[PDB]
Amino acid sequence: IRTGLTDEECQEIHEMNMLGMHAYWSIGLIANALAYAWRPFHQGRAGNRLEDHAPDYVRSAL
Amino acid sequence: IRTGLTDEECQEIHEMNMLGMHAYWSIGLIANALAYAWRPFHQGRAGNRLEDHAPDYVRSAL
Amino acid sequence: IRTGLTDEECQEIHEMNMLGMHAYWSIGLIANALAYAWRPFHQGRAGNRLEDHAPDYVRSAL
Amino acid sequence: AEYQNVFTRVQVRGPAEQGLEVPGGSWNRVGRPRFSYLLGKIGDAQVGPIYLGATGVVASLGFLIFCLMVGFNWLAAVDWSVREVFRQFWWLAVEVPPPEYGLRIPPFNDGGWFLWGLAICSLSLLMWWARTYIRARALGLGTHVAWAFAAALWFYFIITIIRPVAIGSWDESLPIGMFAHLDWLVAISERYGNFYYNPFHMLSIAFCFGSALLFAAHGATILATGRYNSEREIEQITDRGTGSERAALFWRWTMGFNATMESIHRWGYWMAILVPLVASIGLFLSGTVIESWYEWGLKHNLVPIYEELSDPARNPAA
Amino acid sequence: AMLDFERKYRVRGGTLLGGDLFDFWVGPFYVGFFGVTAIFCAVFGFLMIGLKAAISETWSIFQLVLAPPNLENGFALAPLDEGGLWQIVTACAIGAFVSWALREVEISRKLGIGYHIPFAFGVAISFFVLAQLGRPLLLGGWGHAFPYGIIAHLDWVNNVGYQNLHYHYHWAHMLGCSLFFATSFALALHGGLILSVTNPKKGEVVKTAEHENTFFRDFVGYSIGSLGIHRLGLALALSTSISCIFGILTTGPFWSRGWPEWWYTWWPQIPIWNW
Amino acid sequence: MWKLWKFVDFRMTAVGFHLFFALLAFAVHFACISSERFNWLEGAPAAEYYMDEDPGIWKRTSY
Amino acid sequence: MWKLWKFVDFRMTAVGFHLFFALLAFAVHFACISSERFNWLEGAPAAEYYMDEDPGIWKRTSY
Amino acid sequence: MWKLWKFVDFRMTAVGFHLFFALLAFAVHFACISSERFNWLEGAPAAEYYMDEDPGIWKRTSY
Amino acid sequence: MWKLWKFVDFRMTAVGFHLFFALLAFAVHFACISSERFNWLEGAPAAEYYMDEDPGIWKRTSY
Amino acid sequence: GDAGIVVAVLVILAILGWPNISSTLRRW
Amino acid sequence: CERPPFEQEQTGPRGTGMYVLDNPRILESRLDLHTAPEARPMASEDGERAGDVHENVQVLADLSDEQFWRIKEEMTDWVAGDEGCTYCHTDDLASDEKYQYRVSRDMIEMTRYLNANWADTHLTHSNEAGVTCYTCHRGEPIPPASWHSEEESGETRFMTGMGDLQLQNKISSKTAYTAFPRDALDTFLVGHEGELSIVGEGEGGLRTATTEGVSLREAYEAVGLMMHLSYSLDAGCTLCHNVSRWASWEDSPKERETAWHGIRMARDINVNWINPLIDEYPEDADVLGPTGDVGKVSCQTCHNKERRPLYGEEFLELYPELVGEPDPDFDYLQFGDLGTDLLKGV
Ligand code: A1LZM
Ligand code: A1LZM
Ligand code: A1LZM
Ligand code: A1LZM
Ligand code: A1LZM
Ligand SMILES: C/C=C1/c2cc3[nH]c4c(c3C)C(=O)[C@H](C(=O)OC)c4c3nc(cc4[nH]c(cc(n2)[C@@H]1C)c(C(C)=O)c4C)[C@@H](C)[C@@H]3CCC(=O)OC/C=C(/C)CCC[C@H](C)CC/C=C(\C)CCCC(C)C
Ligand code: HEC
Ligand code: HEC
Ligand SMILES: [Fe+3]
Repeated sequence: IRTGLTDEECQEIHEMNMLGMHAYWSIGLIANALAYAWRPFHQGRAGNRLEDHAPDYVRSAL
Repeated sequence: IRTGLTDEECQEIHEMNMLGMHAYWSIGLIANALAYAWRPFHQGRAGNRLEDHAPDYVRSAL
Repeated sequence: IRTGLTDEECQEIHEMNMLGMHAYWSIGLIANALAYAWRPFHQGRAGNRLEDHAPDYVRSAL
Repeated sequence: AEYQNVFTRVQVRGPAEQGLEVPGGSWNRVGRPRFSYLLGKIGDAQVGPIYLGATGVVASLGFLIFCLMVGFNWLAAVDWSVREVFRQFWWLAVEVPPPEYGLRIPPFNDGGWFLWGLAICSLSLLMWWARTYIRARALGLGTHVAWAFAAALWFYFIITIIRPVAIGSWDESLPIGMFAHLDWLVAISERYGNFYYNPFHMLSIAFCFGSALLFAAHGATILATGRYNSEREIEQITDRGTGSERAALFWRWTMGFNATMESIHRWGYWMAILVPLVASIGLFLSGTVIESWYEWGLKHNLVPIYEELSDPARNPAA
Repeated sequence: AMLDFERKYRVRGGTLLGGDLFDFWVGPFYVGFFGVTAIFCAVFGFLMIGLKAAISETWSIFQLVLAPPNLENGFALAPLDEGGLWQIVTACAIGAFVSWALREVEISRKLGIGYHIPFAFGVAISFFVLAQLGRPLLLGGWGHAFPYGIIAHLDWVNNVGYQNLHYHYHWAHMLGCSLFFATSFALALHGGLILSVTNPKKGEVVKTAEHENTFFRDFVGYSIGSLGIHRLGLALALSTSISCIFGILTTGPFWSRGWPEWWYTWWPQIPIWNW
Repeated sequence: MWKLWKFVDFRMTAVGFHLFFALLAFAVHFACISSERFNWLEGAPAAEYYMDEDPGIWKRTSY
Repeated sequence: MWKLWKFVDFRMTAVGFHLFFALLAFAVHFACISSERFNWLEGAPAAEYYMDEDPGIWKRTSY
Repeated sequence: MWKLWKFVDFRMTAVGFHLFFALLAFAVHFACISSERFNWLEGAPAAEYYMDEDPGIWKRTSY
Repeated sequence: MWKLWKFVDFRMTAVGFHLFFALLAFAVHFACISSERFNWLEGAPAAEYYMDEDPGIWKRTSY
Repeated sequence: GDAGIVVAVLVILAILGWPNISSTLRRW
Repeated sequence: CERPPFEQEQTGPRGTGMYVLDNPRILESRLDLHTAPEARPMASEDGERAGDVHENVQVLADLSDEQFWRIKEEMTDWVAGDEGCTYCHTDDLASDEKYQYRVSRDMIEMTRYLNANWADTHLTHSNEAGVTCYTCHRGEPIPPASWHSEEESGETRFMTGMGDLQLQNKISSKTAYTAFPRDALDTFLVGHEGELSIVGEGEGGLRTATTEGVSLREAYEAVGLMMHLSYSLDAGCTLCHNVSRWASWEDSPKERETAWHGIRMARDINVNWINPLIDEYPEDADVLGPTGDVGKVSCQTCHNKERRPLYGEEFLELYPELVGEPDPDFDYLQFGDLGTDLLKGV
């Protein structure tokens, strides 16, 4: 059903919404880029399990 | 039952609906293509279980 | 009892309903064809249990 | 005897009331209102219409998905025999991950299905809570029902997620099974001392026994004062009548103190929603702060000490 | 010390037993002869609880218990140091609960209201009586009844439940736990509904019975109504007390094996799925 | 069936069909997951990888 | 189907699709985590790391 | 039986039949999965694979 | 999508996104915690510390 | 490596999707 | 449905609820199952040794001929069932062609070991009972309450599939028909790493920084084993506990202590006597369990829903030939508690 908002009110809400969604989107994208450069989220074919690459004395939660 | 929405209101709703549906659909297709290129979702007749292809020392959760 | 919809409203509902059901039907048929070519859903008389065909060092969880 | 206000001997039917106008109500209210005469014996005969809201529909769908995940797991557990599912209906469960994963989401059949269903069920319960809130708000009501559900859901999230996370193991979470979640009760209480010695267990049982007490007493009070239209409690709150006066005076002459028509509902609301809240507190402290409620209550002079047994059992492991 | 409207109802009569001698009020409390006897039984029972605290040197509400006699004692009067104090307090508690319910009958008569409240209290009293008499009669002695300790009767509940291995699986326990949970659930729903109707957001008017009916119709498809919610609540709490009666009277007397084994005995063998 | 919406509510039909097909898509994906042959997440080999011939479906093969 | 909003409440449809897609995103992500091959959180190796030939998906490979 | 809708609600009948048939399709597909012969998810062999003659259905075969 | 607030309540949409994103931030942070590779609180090593070359994500590496 | 491409793409998407830049494509 | 009266045994302080109710009618109905056969008259120790008048006699070599024949007839009455002498014997009575012959040789050794070493701590708690062949077998080749590993611990696990109960959530007498872990018998009565002391202790009842307990799953497994114990002895938890304080041995009835030894004894029986029999069995024997395992001994194997096997009938003096010499290095703490010295092979 209709919300009763005018065109001006809808446009104001949309400007604020675009600001919020896109600021959060860019900050989250930069955050995920930083975390991905820290440790890439997705393993290669070799994987990134410690048991498969680290020595035996390196404990892994498996 | 009738929602009471006019043809123009239904058309602007449908414009937004097509935008959201098809934008999400294309983003998801790109995301699934990326995840598929990372690791194809569907195994071959040989499968993609580590036990069938990796050496014995490669631990498999399966 | 009667939903109160006129012939035109029922006809346009049925246009959309035909579109939705048949688009889903065709997409599902294509998806099932792809999955069937990947792995036929129905076994032959020999079956498709790994234990009956695999060289028995292949782990079958069945 | 006098009419006991237990059953409505003579039911009257008006036109099926679709409901008071709410935003989206004309479309989202679904189902031709059906009148159950059996339900009319106790309360309102009308069944439906139900609001087909987004939160309600998707919460019900997620509940169905969760139930079907549980049923498919039970089937695959009994070799897809519905006969064996029903034979072992109470025993069968979607088991939680074992401790060796800790907080890891394991493979489906090593407790991963449990975590999957936990996500689905938790999201569905949150959507149902949102439906509770929004259905109250659409009618210009307080969200007290939503917050009672929030207390119950807070306890549920403590049982299933928050406290397993704080302990650091998913095996502390509640298995999805009839007998399995009772076995979880036993395992939690005995692993962590004894919940009979858990004072938040004591208080939650006090509030559950007192929910029964208050709600027996309040239903009895309302049925006793229904001679004076006390069951129409909203009117008795805004326009205090002799039924509310008589209820208050009964309880004042009995206990020395009474409630009002509104404050008895405050009492019952808080007594009920305190069960899951202090329940969550006690369960969370079990395994995070408290290792044994028996030893803890021994330190606090809470646990009774009984007569020393003649010839006690001596631990052979010293 | 008296409600704004209280004096308007404070009339003589309505006594079951007591006439006008005990028909008065002390402060807020109506007394009646059953109030006199309830105070007698309550204070004497608490003095016997204190006597057990003295003889057991247990001056802790949590550690103090009046336990029933030993099982070998049977139905015999026990020494006060060997369960006799529990027997005295059992008589005192039965008398105090019955006197309290009868005083509530008197108050209900005086107010012209139905006797539903003393009836529901009498359902709870019936649980207590059948637990402290029916279980001894079934099992052959006062020692099978639960003791009088704040924490120690919890230990008795623990041990009697674990006598049947896994007490959760008891059918009466399953039904009664469902009924207690449904009672707290329905009390939460009902208090929340009434408060939601009478306490909407600030600036909103008080809603009506139509509002609460359409709230639960929109919410769960069914609204039980003003009368229905109180009838269902009395029914839920009463039925949970009857379930408690059945549970305490069946665990041991009517099943000495595990309740898991009780469930295994019939449910898996139901012929519609036992093949 | 265009007249069905004169007697059958398209609201409930469409909503219930979407809800049921979500539930059924989950059910069918569960059935595939529970199958060793069809669980793509497990990634087990197909028996056809080891058969020397086409099993068929109606092929009426013999041992 | 721009006329669907003459008969289906778009607010319900959009909000319910968002809710169900939150639920389905959790379901699918949890399904991937529950898979060894697709658990990026655990980071197991792919069998393609140890295969000398491309397994394919529809490729009619044989042992 | 076109007059059945003079006395029997067609919406109730159609909704109930669709609901029961959803449950019945689930139940019957479950019955097939329970059957070793008919469980395509497990894919067991047919006994006809090892038979040297047609078993029949009504055929008066003797051991 | 500025027309959406003609039909979808913005206040509830923004409140719901903020609540769901608090929920999801907790869930995703937990998902990192559950992974030893990504649990910064436990601080486990990365397997890349012991790899001779870059594992890649799509690198098509071979053992 | 591939992580470099992923990080660069995420940074580019954040730059393009920043409100000051993403709002330049606002059409009303 | 059950019914009063009951044989009651108050196992703890009054009013604590610590008592056991046993149905007299049920014990009467199980009287055939719970009573050993009438013993044969005592056989003289004077005479030629059985290892001298018989070719292939090794375990019973030190027995007199009359004692040998007495114990052979009793073993036939206790394990052979309706097969008689042919159950373990071919046409040649000195040939171990049948696995039952060699398994019964090891079983005589095990019964001698149990009567010599487990009598002081478990097998003579109330009466100088000990165990015979009939204590477990009850006249049958397979002890009715012998247990095998569940057909889920040995199956290949579909890790990413559906329907894995994790050895729980299924009907089993091994857990007294609870949904508790069904492999608890393997965990505790075969394995030694299992922890039965699952109740938290902490310090002051608190999860102190040094406090390490068991997981909730370990609590599940231990409570499942305890369900098995209660099922086997036809008593509740109160038989051996004030359930309010499971960790408190001082508050537990004496039957807990002997139960403790029974646990270890079962482990002993399973680790040193039952499992090493798998070599003697045929590879595809129908007697073997679904996991290809020999039936192990649990609490129920001797306690066939009875507090004391065979109504505590005394067999130590009655069958001296089933009582061996005490093991010089026997120690009930060397079965997975103070060490694993006496669990051979592990
Ligand atoms: C191990 C073990 C175990 C157990 C045990 C057991 C046994 C033996 C039994 C039981 C019971 C049960 N429970 Mg239980 N438990 C468990 C647990 C549980 C749970 C969970 C969660 O888990 C849950 C929820 C549950 C609950 C229940 C419910 C239902 C019930 C309770 C309630 C009653 O009863 O009270 C009832 C009670 C009543 C009624 C009471 C009445 C007063 C009176 C008049 C009044 C007056 C008084 C006075 C004092 C005055 C005051 C003054 C002022 C203050 C001034 N659970 C575990 C398992 N269990 C019972 C029965 O059965 O029922 C059915 C019995 O018997
Ligand atoms: C280790 C760790 C980690 C993390 C972590 C964290 C925390 C802690 C948090 C987070 C977040 C968040 N994220 Mg992340 N991550 C991660 C990953 C990820 C991923 C993947 C794939 O992997 C994704 C997609 C994400 C995403 C996100 C979002 C959704 C949010 C935000 C929002 C925004 O705006 O951003 C922004 C946004 C964004 C980033 C998105 C974008 C799209 C793109 C272009 C495309 C896609 C693709 C795809 C999907 C496929 C590929 C894969 C393959 C296999 C190759 N994350 C890791 C694993 N986190 C947050 C939240 O949730 O809040 C609520 C938080 O708190
Ligand atoms: C490992 C990992 C993984 C993944 C991952 C993830 C995450 C994390 C997520 C997701 C998603 C999603 N997806 Mg995916 N995936 C996967 C796979 C898949 C599949 C298969 C086939 O397999 C499908 C079909 C899907 C699909 C989807 C959608 C539906 C959603 C949305 C998005 C979109 O829109 O896109 C878009 C769309 C799309 C992509 C789709 C379309 C049609 C197509 C062309 C065709 C079809 C075909 C068929 C079915 C048959 C074949 C197979 C055989 C066997 C050969 N996914 C893997 C397994 N995810 C999301 C959600 O849920 O939301 C809510 C999320 O979060
Ligand atoms: C804008 C606008 C729009 C729309 C619209 C519309 C209209 C108008 C319509 C529609 C439809 C629709 N859809 Mg839709 N949509 C959208 C979307 C969507 C999506 C996304 C996410 O994107 C999705 C996924 C969707 C889906 C759908 C579906 C459900 C449907 C189709 C169905 C069919 O076709 O079938 C077809 C199909 C067929 C016939 C086949 C049958 C089978 C059955 C049962 C099965 C059974 C079985 C069983 C039970 C057993 C199983 C087995 C295992 C072993 C277990 N959407 C947008 C929003 N739409 C239709 C209907 O409903 O109907 C009634 C119509 O009309
Ligand atoms: C392995 C794996 C797999 C699968 C997979 C999946 C997933 C994941 C999913 C699915 C689906 C679906 N499907 Mg399928 N599949 C499978 C098979 C099948 C079958 C058989 C036969 O087998 C059927 C019949 C089906 C069907 C279907 C639908 C109903 C839907 C879609 C829709 C449409 O429309 O399409 C479309 C449709 C379609 C495709 C179909 C229709 C009729 C047709 C022409 C004809 C019929 C025939 C018959 C029954 C006879 C048999 C024979 C043999 C030799 C015995 N699916 C496999 C087993 N999925 C979806 C759903 O559910 O949604 C809700 C999803 O998600
Ligand atoms: C299905 C319905 C139910 C129901 C219904 C209902 N209960 C009512 C009424 C209605 C309608 C009343 O109308 C009445 C009232 O006035 O207050 C609202 C009342 C009441 N119940 C009370 C306690 C209550 N009730 C509980 C359960 C239900 N109550 C079920 C759920 C529970 C538990 C454990 O669940 C508790 C502790 C008091 C507050 C009050 C009685 C005062 C009294 O007896 O006076 C008498 C005054 C006194 C001081 C009594 C002292 C007597 C002896 C000598 C003192 C020693 C006590 C014992 C031996 C008991 C065992 C101790 C345990 C540790 C082992
Ligand atoms: C399995 C439980 C047995 C049953 C039943 C019977 N016998 Fe046996 N017998 C069995 C064993 C393992 C042994 C070897 C004893 C040893 O100390 O090593 C025997 C021994 C004999 C012998 C002596 C063998 C020889 O050297 O000749 C005889 C003669 C004999 N048994 C006879 C016998 C009879 C007559 C039985 C039925 C009444 C009988 N046995 C039962 C194992 C088992
Ligand atoms: C309990 C501790 C036992 C005592 C005492 C004796 N036996 Fe036993 N025996 C026991 C078990 C648990 C099993 C395994 C049963 C199974 O499920 O496989 C056995 C097995 C045997 C067998 C072989 C049974 C068969 O496969 O046919 C024999 C022949 C046997 N036992 C003989 C035997 C004799 C002669 C004993 C007394 C000297 C004896 N057993 C004691 C458990 C126990
Ligand atoms: Fe009320």
